Amino acid sequence: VAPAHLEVNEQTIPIVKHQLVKVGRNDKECQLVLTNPSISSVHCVFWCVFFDEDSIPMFYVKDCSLNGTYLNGLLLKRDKTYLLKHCDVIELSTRLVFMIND
Repeated sequence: VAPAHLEVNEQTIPIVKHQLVKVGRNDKECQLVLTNPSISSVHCVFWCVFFDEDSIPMFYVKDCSLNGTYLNGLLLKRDKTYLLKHCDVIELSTRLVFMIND
């Protein structure tokens, strides 16, 4: 049971400590590979932070794409960190649902 995972709309992608989870078209670099030609090579990235091992983790997404990433229907500002909440929906310009287990 990973701290959190992405449901892809299938397969789930875990989000664990000390890992940058990359979503994109480049199978040489991304943990979740999406083949739509309007998805960037690395499109958006997911990670988590623990202050200590007893901390409740916090989870983040950041867009780094050409065409944009949407969070609950709202366009993200490119390169800016956004705090995630359980069941947030990430749509790539494909639906990813962010689920917290921790």
